[PDB]
Amino acid sequence: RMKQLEDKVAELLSKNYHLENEVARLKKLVGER
Amino acid sequence: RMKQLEDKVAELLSKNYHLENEVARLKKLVGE
Repeated sequence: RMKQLEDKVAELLSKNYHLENEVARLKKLVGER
Repeated sequence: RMKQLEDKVAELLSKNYHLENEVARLKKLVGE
């Protein structure tokens, strides 16, 4: 279960980084928009 | 160490939800 928890943290950091990248992308669209 | 990893998941999933909600709002502003 420890390795499961570890993998879930890896997974969530990656998802959050993706979402941060999206927020940045959309903020960029807002500017030019 | 179990507790540490559990609390990290709680923390990151909360953050995830905040970020998802911000993306949702921005997408509606821009038209996605």
